[PDB]
Amino acid sequence: CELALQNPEVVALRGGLNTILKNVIDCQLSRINEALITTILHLLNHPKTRQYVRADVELERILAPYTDFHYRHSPDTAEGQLKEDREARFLASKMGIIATFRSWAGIINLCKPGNSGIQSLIGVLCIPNMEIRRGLLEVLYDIFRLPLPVVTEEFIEALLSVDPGRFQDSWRLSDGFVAAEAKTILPHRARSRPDLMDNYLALILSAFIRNGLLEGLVEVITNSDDHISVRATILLGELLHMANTILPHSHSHHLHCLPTLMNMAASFDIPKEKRLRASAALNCLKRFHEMKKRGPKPYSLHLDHIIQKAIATHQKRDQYLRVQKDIFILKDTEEALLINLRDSQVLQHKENLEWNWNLIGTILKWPNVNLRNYKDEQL
Amino acid sequence: WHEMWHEGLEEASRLYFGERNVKGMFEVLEPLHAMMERGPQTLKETSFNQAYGRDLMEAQEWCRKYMKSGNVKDLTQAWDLYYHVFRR
Repeated sequence: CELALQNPEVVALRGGLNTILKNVIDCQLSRINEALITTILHLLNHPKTRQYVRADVELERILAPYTDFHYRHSPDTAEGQLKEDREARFLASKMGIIATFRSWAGIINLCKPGNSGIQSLIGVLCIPNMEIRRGLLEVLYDIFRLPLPVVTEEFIEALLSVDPGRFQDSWRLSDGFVAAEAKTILPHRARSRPDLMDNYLALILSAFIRNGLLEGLVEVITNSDDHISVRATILLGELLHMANTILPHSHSHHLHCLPTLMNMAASFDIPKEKRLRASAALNCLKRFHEMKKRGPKPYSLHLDHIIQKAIATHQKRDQYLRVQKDIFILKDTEEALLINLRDSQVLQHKENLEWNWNLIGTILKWPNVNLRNYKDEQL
Repeated sequence: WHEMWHEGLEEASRLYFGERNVKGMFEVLEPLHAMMERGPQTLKETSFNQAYGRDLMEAQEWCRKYMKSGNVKDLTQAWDLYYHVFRR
């Protein structure tokens, strides 16, 4: 009764806005579009899917202002029951082009409507939105490819990761290639959640039947370990803050679950860190982030001095009850003095250096039977 | 290794862009394609593997997408990779 007369009035208003130019009737067309969006939010059951097709056909001409399309995109996110699942190609070549050109136009109303449409497409379903995800892959990659000169490019990169919750067979062409690029340029708290989400998605893909679509990301887990450690192998460069942010995110990803490094990637990551620590003094400073995960006391001494290192190790405790801790610190200081004597005995008396290098014989057998490595962590 | 790719790109680009080369460009590139079968052995050869050895074998597939018709979009990604590694 009333809905059949309200849908025909909205269709007549859309036809009058399409027949208009509309230079001087832009505000009236925007008010009519807002009234039609309010009538669609009040009732979205009359009379068929032809009104949604007419609104999708009229949405390409309403993006001229482009403030008139921001109110029409809100109506498509509220009446999206089965229109996106039936006719997805009618707006895939327009919504992605409006979302990709929103960064070049510099409109907040066009940027909020594309994000709202992406959220409404991600919250409804994921298997039926494969064509909309494939059509909007360029708009999702342009935010990660142009984040240097744009300030709003880092906002869409965080929202595109929430849409790929499953990420089984959505795109599989540029999903893992752009996920490791934004994490190496963002902050620590901004890349700690994304690397953990990518590791959880890789573990969910390995646990499911789609194990072949995530088995080739180990090199993607290697370059993030190579941008701070193996980056100074050929030429030394800094990028010191970027290396410190890449080492902390990698340490958080290794201490979160550790289901990817064990056991074919942790032995290659420990050998690369050992080769970087034995190469020069610039690449050997990344071990403190390796020490801050389980035995964290790297800020005790700022490389000054050898006599103050024992005082820093003694002040590293609380120290309310440090009876055994004082003897452990004295044993660690004596071991450091023996290592200093072995370093000063270069290079005709290197038996003590070989004794310090082979000092993990009984410690490897004691930790495999009793699981007690307090003295090894102190050394 | 990385010294010869400079003139290897500077010849193979500028012949195709200026002097209308079709089959001689593959003749210029084929000593460079007949080099990476020995494999890395040392630390510098491993640094070349972790620094550039991901797109050199793959770009030949783009050449395999060029030999059937001669499209533009099936080759300009290889030009993007070449122009990216040239500055690096």
